[PDB]
Amino acid sequence: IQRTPKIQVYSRHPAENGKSNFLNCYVSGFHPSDIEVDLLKNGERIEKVEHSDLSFSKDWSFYLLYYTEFTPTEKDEYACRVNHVTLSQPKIVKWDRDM
Amino acid sequence: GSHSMRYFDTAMSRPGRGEPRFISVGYVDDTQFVRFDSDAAPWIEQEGPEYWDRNTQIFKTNTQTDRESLRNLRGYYNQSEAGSHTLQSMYGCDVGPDGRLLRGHNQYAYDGKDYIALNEDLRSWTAADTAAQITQRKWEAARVAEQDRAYLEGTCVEWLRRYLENGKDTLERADPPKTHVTHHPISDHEATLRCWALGFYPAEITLTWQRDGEDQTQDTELVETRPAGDRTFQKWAAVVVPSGEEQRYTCHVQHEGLPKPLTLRWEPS
Amino acid sequence: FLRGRAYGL
Repeated sequence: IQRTPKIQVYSRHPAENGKSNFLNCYVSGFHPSDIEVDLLKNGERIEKVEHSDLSFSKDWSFYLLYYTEFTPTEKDEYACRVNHVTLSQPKIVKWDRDM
Repeated sequence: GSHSMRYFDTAMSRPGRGEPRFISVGYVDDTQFVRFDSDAAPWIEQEGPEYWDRNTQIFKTNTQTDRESLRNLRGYYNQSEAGSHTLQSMYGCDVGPDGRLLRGHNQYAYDGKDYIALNEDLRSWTAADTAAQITQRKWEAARVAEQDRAYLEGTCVEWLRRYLENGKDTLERADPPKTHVTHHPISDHEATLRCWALGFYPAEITLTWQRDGEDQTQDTELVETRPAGDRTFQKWAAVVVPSGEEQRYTCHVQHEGLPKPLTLRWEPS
Repeated sequence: FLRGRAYGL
């Protein structure tokens, strides 16, 4: 019945230190629809975050795209924190520039 | 040259917290063009006032029918009014390059599980369990499939052709993928090759790794196609390879927007 | 263009 979400953290364009970009967190494959998502920067929540509106796939599972404008640097750490009913504790997926 | 129009509908009860969430999202191929939401493309904006008044009216009435379904469903499964439940449906039509109907669709899911679906003959139903059989019987008596069939073969096909023409500049045009292969050593002997495809549209795409001309189908880590955030899509496939024998590996990219499938391979400056 | 559904499940 319930399906745990898949989480992907990545940038819109290949990450280059100093070039403005978009940090995305694609959360999909989940059921039911209730969910909470946060983009994090160095372990701290990012306030200027937008997201798509609740929609679902052909397999019936829901998905959302959370994003924010950002400028990658050599030191800044980025992640995505998701909280869904199928999760005993919020899950955090780190952003890997190579993923 | 073929296209499709599909609506994705949701009705989710929120007992003790408010009224049910109702949603309807329309797509032409992989482009969202309309969205109705109880909690709330340029070529659709040009539709007159009647188009919007009528569609809004249909959505509102549809949510009332969904309220009826949700409560009938609770009865079938003998569920209480205390838990939240979700009713979903996907419907639409597929047309060939000639704008002619290829096949219609109309299926429903209850709490994330296939419930009942209109068969390809758009004349019969396939129920998932005894509950859906109650629904099936009720709908055969009401000739619901005939009504749904009329929409799918008529209204559906007609408006898809219209949208395809009104937004042709963006619809019947596909965005080729920007590709690049990355390398990241897991150790001395084994390394990693990742084939990237970015900024493509539609989402349909094929990425395969082959060595000595043979698909490494089993040693390929392929991720789910994802949205870039700008209407385009992304996807990659990774494979592990021994240091030195990387030129023995090629990535084969197949996509509508490409004049010819690409046969890429990794690289440094 | 939306389809109107009159019959509930």
